[PDB]
Amino acid sequence: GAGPEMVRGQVFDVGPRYTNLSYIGEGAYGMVCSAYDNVNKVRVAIKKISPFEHQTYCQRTLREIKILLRFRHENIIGINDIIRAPTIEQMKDVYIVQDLMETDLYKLLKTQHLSNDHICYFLYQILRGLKYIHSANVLHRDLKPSNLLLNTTCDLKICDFGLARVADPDHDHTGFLTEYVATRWYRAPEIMLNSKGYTKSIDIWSVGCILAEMLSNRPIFPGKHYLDQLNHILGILGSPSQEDLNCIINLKARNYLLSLPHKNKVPWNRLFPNADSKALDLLDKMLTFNPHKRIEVEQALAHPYLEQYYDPSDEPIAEAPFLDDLPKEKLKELIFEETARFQPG
Ligand SMILES: Clc1cnc(NC2CCOCC2)nc1
Repeated sequence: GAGPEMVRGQVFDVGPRYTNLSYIGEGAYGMVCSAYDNVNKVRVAIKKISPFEHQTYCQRTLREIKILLRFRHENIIGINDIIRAPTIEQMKDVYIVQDLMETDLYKLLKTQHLSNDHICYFLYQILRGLKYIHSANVLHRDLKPSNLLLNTTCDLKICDFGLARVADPDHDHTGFLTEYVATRWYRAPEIMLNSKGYTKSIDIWSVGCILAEMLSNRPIFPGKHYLDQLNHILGILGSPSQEDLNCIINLKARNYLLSLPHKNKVPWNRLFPNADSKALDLLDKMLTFNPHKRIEVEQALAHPYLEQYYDPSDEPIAEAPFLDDLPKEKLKELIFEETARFQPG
């Protein structure tokens, strides 16, 4: 006879399939552990989610689950199993079981110099995974080093689809300084000026920032607050061109930009003196101020920097491309419904 597993004062109720737990860290809405899987005879990662009291937590849990269960791709984390109570009434927590990865790119960048061959391979795998995501008409919207998982042979998987959305470019426009959720350092400049982050170009900017960070082990645009992020971006890209300003029709955003003293572009080869010149050409194209001129994922894959890996026949797309007002009680039923396939029976 035996009760639920405990780890650091919290119930971590995954057994009897999952045993031999070790703490990893804190996730979004709960604890992250590794565990031995007695069926497949491997250690696995498990995240405990407790979203049911809040509609926003519910929405994000459901999004992640629905997207990750639909998606199947070598460069996208899957869901192996989901543990929850057998009834809606007894269900307080949801545990998501995923492949156990050695590390993530955030941790790796804090401790390891990357060879040019490693940067190339990591960038390739990011864009290969992103090709799939974008082909499903989905935007990840929070791409950053801690959302890129790596195994001991440097295979890379994109994780955390909690902020993802279906692309909606005809409703992308908004006013100046409109609040935004995704991680500050990886936000494209247009977020602060006139964009809701509903186009694919939002994700390309983030990947551009990740590439820059792989080159120097330091975030390229480490802003400390909302409009400081734009200060950092303009400080390297320089003042936007007249043509690029003309595409910002909103007057508050345009006039803000016009009010600033002239800033020169900082050449990439001066910021990154050891970088491969083809890597810097692709970086320039991913960190293009004007999101209409920014390179797309499939163009990025075809760039000469990635020529050793590029193979469109081995860069699959989604077979089946793809909640704001639904309250938390209905979202519980949808989460209960979406996780039913993992139950006994
Ligand atoms: Cl879904 C998932 C989450 N984390 C891991 N692993 C950790 C190991 C410690 O470094 C950070 C990543 N694997 C899978």
